[PDB]
Amino acid sequence: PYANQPTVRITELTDENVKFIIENTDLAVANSIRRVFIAEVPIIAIDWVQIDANSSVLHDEFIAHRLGLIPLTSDDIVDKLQYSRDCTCEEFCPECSVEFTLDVRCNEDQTRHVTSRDLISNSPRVIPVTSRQDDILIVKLRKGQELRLRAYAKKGFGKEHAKWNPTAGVAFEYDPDNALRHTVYPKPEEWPKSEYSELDEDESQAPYDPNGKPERFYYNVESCGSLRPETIVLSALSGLKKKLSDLQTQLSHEIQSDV
Amino acid sequence: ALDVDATLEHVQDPQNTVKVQVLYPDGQAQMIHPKPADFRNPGPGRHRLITQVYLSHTAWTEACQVEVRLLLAYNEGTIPFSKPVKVYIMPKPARR
Amino acid sequence: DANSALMELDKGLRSGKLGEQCEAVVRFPRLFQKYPFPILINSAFLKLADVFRVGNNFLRLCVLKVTQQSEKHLEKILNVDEFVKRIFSVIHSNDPVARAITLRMLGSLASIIPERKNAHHSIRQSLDSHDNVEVEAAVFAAANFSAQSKDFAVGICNKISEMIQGLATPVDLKLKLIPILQHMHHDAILASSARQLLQQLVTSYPSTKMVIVSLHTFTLLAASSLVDTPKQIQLLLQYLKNDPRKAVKRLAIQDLKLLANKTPHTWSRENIQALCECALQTPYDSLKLGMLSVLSTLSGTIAIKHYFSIVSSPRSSDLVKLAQECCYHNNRGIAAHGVRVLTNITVSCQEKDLLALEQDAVFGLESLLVLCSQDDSPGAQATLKIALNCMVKLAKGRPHLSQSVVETLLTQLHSAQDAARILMCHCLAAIAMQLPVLGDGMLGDLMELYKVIGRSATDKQQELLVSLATVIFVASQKALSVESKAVIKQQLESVSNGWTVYRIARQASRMGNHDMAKELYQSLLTQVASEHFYFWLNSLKEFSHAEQCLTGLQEENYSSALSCIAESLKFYHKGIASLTAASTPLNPLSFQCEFVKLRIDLLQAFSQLICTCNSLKTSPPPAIATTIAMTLGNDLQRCGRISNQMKQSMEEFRSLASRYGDLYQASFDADSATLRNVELQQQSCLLISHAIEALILDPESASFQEYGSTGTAHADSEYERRMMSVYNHVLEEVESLNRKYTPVSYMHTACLCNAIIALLKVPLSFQRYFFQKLQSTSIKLALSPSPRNPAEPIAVQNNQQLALKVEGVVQHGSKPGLFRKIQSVCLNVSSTLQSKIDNMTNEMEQRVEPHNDYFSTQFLLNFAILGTHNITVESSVKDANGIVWKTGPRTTIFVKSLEDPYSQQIRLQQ
Ligand SMILES: [Zn+2]
Repeated sequence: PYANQPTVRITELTDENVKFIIENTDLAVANSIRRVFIAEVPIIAIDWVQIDANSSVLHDEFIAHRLGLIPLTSDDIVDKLQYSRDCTCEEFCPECSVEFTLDVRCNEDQTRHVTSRDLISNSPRVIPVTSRQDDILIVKLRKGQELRLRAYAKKGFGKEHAKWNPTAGVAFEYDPDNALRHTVYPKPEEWPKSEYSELDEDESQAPYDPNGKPERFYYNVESCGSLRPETIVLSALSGLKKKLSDLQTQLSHEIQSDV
Repeated sequence: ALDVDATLEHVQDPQNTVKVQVLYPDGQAQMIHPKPADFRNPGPGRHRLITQVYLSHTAWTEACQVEVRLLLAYNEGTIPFSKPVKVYIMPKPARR
Repeated sequence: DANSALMELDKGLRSGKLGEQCEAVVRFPRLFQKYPFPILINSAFLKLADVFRVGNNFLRLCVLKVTQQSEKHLEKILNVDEFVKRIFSVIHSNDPVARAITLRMLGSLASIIPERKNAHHSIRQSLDSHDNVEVEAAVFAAANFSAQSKDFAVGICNKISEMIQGLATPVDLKLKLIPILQHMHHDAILASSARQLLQQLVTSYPSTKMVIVSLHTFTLLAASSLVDTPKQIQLLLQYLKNDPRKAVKRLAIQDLKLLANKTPHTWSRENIQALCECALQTPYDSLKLGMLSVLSTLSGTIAIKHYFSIVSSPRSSDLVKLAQECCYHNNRGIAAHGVRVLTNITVSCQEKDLLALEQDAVFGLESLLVLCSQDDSPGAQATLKIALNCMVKLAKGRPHLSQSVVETLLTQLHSAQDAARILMCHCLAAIAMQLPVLGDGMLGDLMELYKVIGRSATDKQQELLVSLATVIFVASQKALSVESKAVIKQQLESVSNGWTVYRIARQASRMGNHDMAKELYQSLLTQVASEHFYFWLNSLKEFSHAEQCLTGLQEENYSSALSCIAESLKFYHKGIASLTAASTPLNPLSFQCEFVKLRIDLLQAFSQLICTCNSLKTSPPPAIATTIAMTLGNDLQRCGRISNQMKQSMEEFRSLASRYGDLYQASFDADSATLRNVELQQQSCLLISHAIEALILDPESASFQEYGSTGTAHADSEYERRMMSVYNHVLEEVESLNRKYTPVSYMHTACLCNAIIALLKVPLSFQRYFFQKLQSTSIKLALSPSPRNPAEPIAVQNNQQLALKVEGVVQHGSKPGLFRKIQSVCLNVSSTLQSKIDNMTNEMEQRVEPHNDYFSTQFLLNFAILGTHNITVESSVKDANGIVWKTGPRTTIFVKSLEDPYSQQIRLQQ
C-alpha cells in the first residue's frame, strides 16, 4: 500500500551527459522525473537587454534574441539568486540579477567576429559556457560601425521561455524489447535491435508478459553546458520536492478552512 | 553607527578614562574615545554613557561578530572592566 | 526531520485515549536531547503547557515529571509569559490534587521565573490550608523558590516562624516545614533572624525527631552563610557534651564532620580542646570513634598548626594524651583513627618534645599491622588500608624513619596471611620508590616470601604474585641472580596466566630490570591471536633486549662503548619496524612510536659524538697547521678539522632537544610521571649540548656560573635521582675544566666521553603512558566554510573577503578531567600561497573558551592573489595553569581565487 523502494544506478558519467537506470519505480513518476528536467530546472540566462547604440546589419531585436539564448555557467549561484519578479528592490539588485556589458568598435579592415568571449560579466561565477573550443557567434561587423549594450541576466526556468532550458536532450525509454507489449510490431523482423536489448539473433522479440508493469527505465540526459548533469538531476528532484511541499501546505490550509 | 549605552558605577573621572574598544573579526582592535558630553550623571557616582560607535569594512560573504567592550585607561596601558558583547555585521558590496 | 518529528508526537497528543496521550507526553526529553534547537524547544513546551492546562489529572503528573527531568533545557525558552499563564491557570481549580500538582510544577520552574510576585503569593497562600496533599507540595515549591529569590525568602521566614509557633499543623508537617530554613543565606539579616529563631525552636520542641532535623538544617545554614560558624560550632559542642540522646550525639558528630570538612581553618583552639575533652569523657566506643574521626579529619588540615601555635607544653596538651591512649585502645577502628592523628601531627608540626611521639607512633604501627594481619574482614582491611596509608605518609614526609618502618613491614610480610600481603607490598613499593638503601639489602627475604606463593593460596594468587614481582624488581637495583630463574620456575609450575606474566613483564620493564623483560616476552610471543599483539610484543621484546645489551657497559673504555651502542641500535631498528607495523587506524601508537624513535636518534647522536672525539687524534692538528700558520689560527683558536664536526653535532643535539619539546607539548594526556621522564630526557640532551658548546667552543663567551640551587632531594623516582646525580657530576667537572686548556681539546674529549658513558649507564624506564592510555581527550574541529566535498578549491571574488566559521567540539572518552582539564582553545589560522614571506599576511589567532563542550569561531581571511591558497588551522588547547599543549587535527582547506572580468578589463586598460 506504500510507494515501492525506488532503486537506481548510473552506467557512466561525463561532462557532456549522464546515463542511468531506474529500477522499481512507476511509469508516471519516471515520466514526471523526465518532465522536470525539461521544464522545472531553473538557470541563469540574459533577460533584459538595453542597447545604447547598434549599427550592425542585424537589427537590434535580433541581437536581443541571440543574446537571450547564450548559455551561462550557473553551477550553484542559481540557488543564491532569487527571482526578479519576486525580489523586492529597485529594478535589479546584485542579489536578484547579474550584469553584462558588451562594447565593440570594429576599426580594422577585416570583418570582426563579435563573439561571446567579448561579453564582460560582473560575477566570476557566471560566464558564457564557452569561456569556462571555438566561440559562440553573435554578429559579424564590418569596419566602421559599432555595438554597445548592457544586459541583465536573471533566474527563470523552462516554462517561461526555452532559453532557460538547460537539458539539451533527454532520451527516456523502457522495455527495450516490448516485453510489456505496449507497442505492436506487424513485422517485428524489420525493426532494429534496441541497443539495450538482450535478445538473440534469431528471436529479436521478447515473449509476451501476462503479468508485469514497466520497470528498469532508461535515462540519458545530455547537458547543454550550463550545468553539470548531476547537478541538473539533483536540482530537478529538489525543485519537485519543493513543489510537492507547496501543494501539501496549501491543501492543508484548504482542509482546515473546510472543516 | 552602533548605539552604545552603558552604566558606569563608582568611577572617578569617567570622561577622561573610559574608552570603547571595538574588536573586528580579523584581529584588528580600534579604540574610540567618547566625547566629554556623552556622560550623563543621573545620580551619585552612577554615570550613564550614551554614544555612537562607527563600524565599517569591505564586503563580507556572511554575517560576522564585532565585539564591543569598555576599557579603562591609566597614566600607558588599558584594563578591560566589562563583559564583551557581540554584534552581527554584514557589509554587502555596492549595487547599481 | 526536526520539524517532522514534532508533529508526529502532536498527532499522538491529539489522540482520544489517555493511553496515547500519556505515551506522547513522556516521550519529549528524548526529542529534546536529540534536537536541542531553541525554536523546537519552545514549540514543544507550548503544547506541553496546553495539554497540562486541559488534562486528565494524570497527563499533568506526566508533564510534571517531564519538567522535573528536562530542567537544563528550560532556560532556552523565548516565550515565557504565555507558558506560565497556561501552567498557572490551574491553580484556581477547586481540586486539592490539581493544586498540588501545579505547585510542584511552579517549584520546578524557579530557574526561569524567580521573581514572579503572583506565583510567590499563590504559594504563600496555599501554604496555610487544610488539604495535606497540597500543603506537602506548597512546602516543596516554597523551598524551591527560597533558593533562587530573596524577596520571597524574607516573607517566607516570617511566615514559617509564625506558623510553627501557633500550635496548628501536626508534628508530621512541622518536620517537613523546618528544612526550608536552609535557604536563608541570601542576606546577613536573614541568617541572623533564622539563628535567633533556632535558639528558641530547639528548646521549645526538645523532641528527638525535631532536634535531628533542625540541627542538621541549620548547620547547613551556618555552612552557607559563612559569618557565624564560630557560633554554630560551640552550640554543636555543647549539645555533644550535654544531651544524653545517643542519636543527637551521633548527629552532632556527623554534622561537625561536615563543618570540619568544609572550613577547617576557622576552628579555634578551645573548640578542639573541648571536643577532645568530650571525647575523653564518653564511655561509649561508637561515639569515641566518631570524635576521633572528626579529629583525624581536622589534623590533616591547617587546624593543627593553629592548635600548636604559641601565643603549656605539647605534652601538657590533652590532644596528645587522647591520641596516645586511642593508639592502643582495643578497638581496631579506634586504634586506626588514633594513629592517623599521631602521624599527621608528627609529619606536620615539629616541636622539640614531640620526638618521643615519633617512637610512640612507629611502634604502634606494628601493633596495628599485627592486629589486622589475619582478621580478613571488610572492616579489618579498611583499617589496614588506613594504617598503610599512614605509614606511607610518615615515611615520605620524614625520611628519617623510613629505614625503621621498612624492616618492620618486611618482618610482617612473613606473618601476613596472603590477604593483607598485597596491601603491604604496595606500601613497601611506594616507600622504596624514594630511598635505595630501603631496597638494596633485603634481597633474599623477599624471594623467600616469593617461593612459597604457589602453595600458600589459590583464590587470588595472581595479584600477590604481580605485587611481589614489583617489589622484588624495585629492590633489585643492578640485575638479577639465580633468583631470576627461581622466579621463572615459580611462574611456570604455579598457575600463571598470560595476562599475569604480561603484567610482571611490564613492571620489570618499567623498573629497568630489562634482563627479565626479554625472557618473559619471548615466552609471551608464542601466544595471542591477532597479529597486532604479536607485533607489539615482538617490538617490546626487541626494545628490552637492546636495553639489556646496552647495560653491559664498562667504565672508561671508549672501544667497547661504540660496539655496544652499535649493537643496541641494530636492535632498536628491528623494534621500530615491528612497532610501526603494529599500528592501526585504531589506537595508532603515536607516543610509543615517536618517543622510541627519538631515543634512537639520541643514541645515534651519541655514537657520532663519540666517534668524532675519538677521531680528534685522527691527524686533526695536521689540517689547520698546513692550511694556515698554527699561531693566530684563522680557522679557529688552535683550529682543527674536528671544529666543523663539533659544530654539526652541537646543532644536531639542540635540534633533538627541541624535538623532545615537540613530543612533550604534544602528549597532553599522560600522567605527571611520563611528562617528568620526557623532560628529563630533554634535560640530558640539552646538557650534552651545553657541555660541548661551553667546553669546546668559546668558553669565555659562555662564562656562566652554575649558581643555582642544585641537588635538592625532591625527585619522585630513583631513576630521576640517579639522572640528577649524573647531571651534577657532569656540571661540576665542566665548570672546573672550563679554562684549564686551550680549545685544542686535550682532555676535553675525556670529559665528553665520561659524560656519555655516565648518561648511558642508567638503562631506561618505559613510562606508563607508553603502556595503557587514560584520560582520552580530543578535538573534532570540523570547520564549516563553504563546504568542499572533494579537494576541489573553493571560490571567492578576491575583492571582498572570506569567512570561515570554524566549529569545534571537544570529546572526552574517560573521566573528563583526570589530570589536566581543558580551559581554552587557541585556534590559529594561517594561509599560504599554493603556487609560487610566502603570503602569510593572513595569520591570526583567537582564544575561544568552550562553554559547555562546543565552541564556534568566526574567522575572516583577506587575500587578493590569483593563485590557489592553503588554509591551515591549529588548535593548541590550553589548560588551567597556562601551557601551549600543542594538539589538534591541524586540518587544511584549499580555496580558489578569481576576479570579476569587469575588474580584469579595468586593470588591463589601466
Ligand atoms: Zn533585487
